[PDB]
Amino acid sequence: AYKLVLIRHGESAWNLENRFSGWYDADLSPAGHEEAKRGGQALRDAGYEFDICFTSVQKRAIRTLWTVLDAIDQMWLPVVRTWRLNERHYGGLTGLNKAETAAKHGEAQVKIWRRSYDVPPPPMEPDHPFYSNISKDRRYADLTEDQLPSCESLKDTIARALPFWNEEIVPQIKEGKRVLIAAHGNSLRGIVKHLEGLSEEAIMELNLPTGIPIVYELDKNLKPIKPMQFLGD
Amino acid sequence: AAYKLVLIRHGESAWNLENRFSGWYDADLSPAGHEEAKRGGQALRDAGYEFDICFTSVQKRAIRTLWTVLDAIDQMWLPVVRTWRLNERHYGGLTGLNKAETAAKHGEAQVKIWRRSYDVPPPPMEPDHPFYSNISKDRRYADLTEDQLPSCESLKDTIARALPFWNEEIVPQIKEGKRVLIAAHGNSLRGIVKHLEGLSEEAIMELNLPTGIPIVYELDKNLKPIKPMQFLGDEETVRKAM
Ligand SMILES: O=C(O)c1ccc(-c2ccc(Cl)cc2O)cc1NS(=O)(=O)c1ccc(-c2ccccc2)cc1
Ligand SMILES: [Cl-]
Repeated sequence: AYKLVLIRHGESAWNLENRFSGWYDADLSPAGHEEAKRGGQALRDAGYEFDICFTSVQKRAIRTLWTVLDAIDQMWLPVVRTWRLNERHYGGLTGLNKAETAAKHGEAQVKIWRRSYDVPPPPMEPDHPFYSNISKDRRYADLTEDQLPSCESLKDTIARALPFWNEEIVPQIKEGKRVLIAAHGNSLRGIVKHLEGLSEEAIMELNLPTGIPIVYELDKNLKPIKPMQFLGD
Repeated sequence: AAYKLVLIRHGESAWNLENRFSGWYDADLSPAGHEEAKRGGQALRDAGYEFDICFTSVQKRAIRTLWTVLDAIDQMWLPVVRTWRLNERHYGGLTGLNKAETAAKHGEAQVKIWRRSYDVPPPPMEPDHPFYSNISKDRRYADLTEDQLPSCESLKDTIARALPFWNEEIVPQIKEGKRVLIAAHGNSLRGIVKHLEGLSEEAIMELNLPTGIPIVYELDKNLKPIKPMQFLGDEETVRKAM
């Protein structure tokens, strides 16, 4: 009866979670920090122990993990970071609020992007103010040309998260290590879709809560034995 | 030089405020020790330092110092490796005692022996010690062999178990070109410095690394220092550390 815990980070600075924060390395707001604090509170109240932690290379998820480890007195745990758990790359939309997105591209196209599993936003181009900030960031210097996205469909995001799940996380779960994953809405979507065998439409309707420990109980073949559970009140 | 290595010793802990022996007890930083780490991280940020991998102990006063530095230099994304081999010296039965309790129980002559000696350990931490289960039964040491888990350590013991991690895990990374940052403790960092500089027992026992201060080594391809250690900081802070 393996136990797996996911946590999605909370609010980022400057309202960037409502501005397609994407691969821009926005920090948590103080409220998002408090969210992570309460999630860690909940994990420690329930007496949870972990053996290894996985997170992205984005500081809002890393800081969520740090806050949780602090609260549960497990800062000594091994931590593994990977770009494959990063948030979806929103291309040229990154940093724009909803009104600006609709102004620039029109409501028809925005609705198409919102409802599509496999259509990416426009690429982030050199005139985008985040272009060099993300694409030339040292943390991605080992990625090959086709690994570093200029934009991602949801299909793309899940396609680059799942090799990490299969290759690095699954072997740990199968050895009995109690895994904690602190990551982002869409990378965690990829994991949940793989675990529950959800359809494209279903995963696109799934909106995981933030700051809340999400608990899975898996059988020998890593199939959930019951619906995902939340920790708290 | 071919390579650059940076060390940082954590600052004041909650038990330092109580003048208690921590050793392997997992005391957190005091607010002032946290502020020390922030200033060291700021010094690394001002100097434009970049790292590729970080090593630390399994003790939160060192881990939190690393976290604080990584935050300051905006390199929170770096790989981090934790190891018990970088832990503070294990003070055995003295763990949890303060200065007065130690002097009262053991006397001046014995305490001077322990202070001055390279290879005489303090008394062992026995099963009835108040922190025995808290430390020796902590699941973070579950994979240590029976001989690896200390009941007490002389400085020679501490250095003897830190240096295998240096040789087997850190040296290969440096020679692979990785820019290493080590955030650890006075006595485990003493082990590294003694090896790097070929210092005597006498010399390493007289070395007190400053806390919260980035310590910079410029190393040739054989990991031999090309010059004495450098301290990073403003004129004032670097002068206090001489
Ligand atoms: O100064 C400290 O309190 C001290 C505290 C801890 C240690 C110490 C202990 C164990 C280890 Cl493994 C490492 C250490 O560094 C050394 C100290 N300094 S001392 O020069 O040796 C000294 C120790 C006792 C006394 C004394 C005793 C009884 C009645 C009156 C006076 C006077 C001087
Ligand atoms: Cl970490």
